[PDB]
Amino acid sequence: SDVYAQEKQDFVQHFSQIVRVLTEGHPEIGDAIARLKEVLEYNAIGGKYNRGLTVVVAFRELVEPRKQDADSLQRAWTVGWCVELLQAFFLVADDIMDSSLTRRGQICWYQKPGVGLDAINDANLLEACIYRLLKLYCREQPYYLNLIELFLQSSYQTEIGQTLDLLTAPQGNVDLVRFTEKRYKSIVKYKTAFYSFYLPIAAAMYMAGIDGEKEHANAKKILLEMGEFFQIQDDYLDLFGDPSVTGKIGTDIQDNKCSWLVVQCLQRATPEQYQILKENYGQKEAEKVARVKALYEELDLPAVFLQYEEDSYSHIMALIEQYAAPLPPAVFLGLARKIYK
Amino acid sequence: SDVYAQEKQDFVQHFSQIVRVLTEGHPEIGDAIARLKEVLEYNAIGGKYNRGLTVVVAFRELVEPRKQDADSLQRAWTVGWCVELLQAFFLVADDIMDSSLTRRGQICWYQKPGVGLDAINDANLLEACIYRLLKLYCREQPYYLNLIELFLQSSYQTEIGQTLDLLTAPQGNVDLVRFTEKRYKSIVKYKTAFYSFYLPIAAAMYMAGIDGEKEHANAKKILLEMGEFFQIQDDYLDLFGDPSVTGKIGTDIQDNKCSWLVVQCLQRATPEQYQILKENYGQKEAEKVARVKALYEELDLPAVFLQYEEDSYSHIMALIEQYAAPLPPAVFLGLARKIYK
Ligand SMILES: Cc1ccc(-c2cc3c(N[C@@H](Cc4cccc(F)c4)P(=O)(O)O)ncnc3s2)cc1Cl
Ligand SMILES: Cc1ccc(-c2cc3c(N[C@@H](Cc4cccc(F)c4)P(=O)(O)O)ncnc3s2)cc1Cl
Ligand SMILES: [Cl-]
Ligand SMILES: [Cl-]
Ligand SMILES: [Cl-]
Ligand SMILES: [Cl-]
Repeated sequence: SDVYAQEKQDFVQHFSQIVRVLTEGHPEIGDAIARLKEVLEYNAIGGKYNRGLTVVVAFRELVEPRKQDADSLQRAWTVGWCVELLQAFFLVADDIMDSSLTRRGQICWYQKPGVGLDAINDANLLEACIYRLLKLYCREQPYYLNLIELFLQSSYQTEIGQTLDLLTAPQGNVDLVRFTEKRYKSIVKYKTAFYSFYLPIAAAMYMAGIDGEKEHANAKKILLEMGEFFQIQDDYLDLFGDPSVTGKIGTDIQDNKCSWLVVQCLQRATPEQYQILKENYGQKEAEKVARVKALYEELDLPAVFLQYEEDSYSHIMALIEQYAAPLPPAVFLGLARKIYK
Repeated sequence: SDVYAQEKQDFVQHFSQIVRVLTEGHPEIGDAIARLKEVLEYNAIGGKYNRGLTVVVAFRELVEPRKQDADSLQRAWTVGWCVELLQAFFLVADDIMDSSLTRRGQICWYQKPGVGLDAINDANLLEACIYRLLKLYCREQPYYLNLIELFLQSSYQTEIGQTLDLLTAPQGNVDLVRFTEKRYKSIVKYKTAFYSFYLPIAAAMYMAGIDGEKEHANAKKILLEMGEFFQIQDDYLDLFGDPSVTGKIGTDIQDNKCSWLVVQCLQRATPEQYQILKENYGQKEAEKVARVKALYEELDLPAVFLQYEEDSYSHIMALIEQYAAPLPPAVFLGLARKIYK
């Protein structure tokens, strides 16, 4: 808690250097490069950097300390920042698609005067910056191609999950029949879990010389399952999370989201309850949102969640027991600690 | 003309197989994959396939015929289609950013009922498909990493050029002071020339085992210069091209575009003419567009263009003379033939 959040400070320090090298004898693109700088400064800074940091922490846990020279650690910081750029790319584009107003407390980049739909290009640049950074810092390393493929695959999985989410939850289309458990698991796995949990550990593994298919598959089984719980808790806190403790106030119900809650509610609802949901879900009427929350409450979804979090915790510890070796279980336990608070 | 347009038929034939392999034991993403199929069918088909085809023609010219087996030609078709996907990605996103209505004769993908801003994700998928295809067909080839880097770099150059264009030509901002020759050359080089002319020949070169830095630099010098002329002629035809001969009718003036014409007009205009341009450029008033065309005409810009096309043709032939070897000059002359019509 005090040692993990020290490591956070150095992470954010490295950002200036990330930006410097991404923004260098080509005079008349200078103006585009200055715009690239604003995009990076506004969109890559101001999160909690959990994904990026995971690359750094894991790399330190997986390498023998007498192969951790200044250049080694530099590359770990940089590939951490690559994960944060991938995420910035997804967020900027996602906020346009959903018509969001704010992000990380502030006006979404695309809503800023003079940006608008130009944010589409800006997001594309954020994505491109990943591969410039990999080239600049890792091109001579034996894991180079492995990291390129990892990021590309992570992008594809995320885009695919996003497609599935958009089909499943059209804004302005009350359709609870799309909102099944199988479909919810599928969205979370592709859209969130691969890039948030598998990507950063996998990156660290490759940087450490652990490139085995089986080892990667073992780590993935643990990490996708943590990803699933992360999102489910995220859906629960959207509506039941003390809002001064989380940051946010939730709009999942308004937004016709395929949330963990609605899925559970629909497995439990009578025909009558189905209709209260059907009349009220995915509307912005405060009163219509009241009566969904109330339905969820009457059905003891908070209790169902707590039961789920307990079960999920034993399942995760079992998976770690079974699939962590020959990585140190600490690699996985550090992540479990941050999400099963 | 009859032999080049035969080779076009086989190109488009291969498309079905492209789509088949991109759309395969993961049941519950099936719906996303069906959406991927529509995106590909609507946006990758219906151009003239000049960029993709250039990969195939060049590959055939650069390889010894007794290393051109069925698998070899398969990979050339596929990397051709990769160039067409990159272009589909850029077009779909560009039409959103510019608020275009039609493309290749039909309603732009994003303007279609139920798509809208979801087209941002769809465009991202088109981009992703490139690297799936490279992996599926080229992962065992020694040029694999070279092609990945080439496409990534081509994407970055294009995005950068797009940034510069957006800064230079804000819709709803009469600013002729941004519209210099240096800035115009710079936009065309990054936004158009690298991916339209350098990318497909470079791809063919790598597939042929020609990976030399110097050879690539030599080919680039010819190909960027052809790219520049292509765009300049494109700007001329927007306004002076018989519209039944081109396909289109032009909206460069309306659109506050940094066209070759406005740049030239501004090097030639008196203070008085500057004001007619300043009052009339980048407005949708038919009469205001009349009076720009008329200014261009009074300044003999059609004559200036024809002089430019002649000069450009000698310059291109000189560059080919000087920089083509040891590639067959036919590689470059085939391209010159298609654009200096
Ligand atoms: C690998 C990894 C990737 C992402 C995270 C994240 C944690 C987190 C986050 N953590 C909160 C707790 C939390 C919020 C939502 C779901 C959850 F499981 C835990 P906090 O400890 O910042 O108050 N809040 C918002 N977004 C994220 S993303 C954590 C990890 Cl270990
Ligand atoms: C490598 C390469 C890449 C792109 C092309 C293109 C030709 C072309 C194109 N060609 C017309 C001619 C033309 C149009 C605009 C500029 C120009 F130089 C030539 P056509 O022969 O289809 O009537 N029209 C619209 N877009 C494109 S893109 C041609 C080549 Cl050789
Ligand atoms: Cl080193
Ligand atoms: Cl997977
Ligand atoms: Cl073979
Ligand atoms: Cl270059």
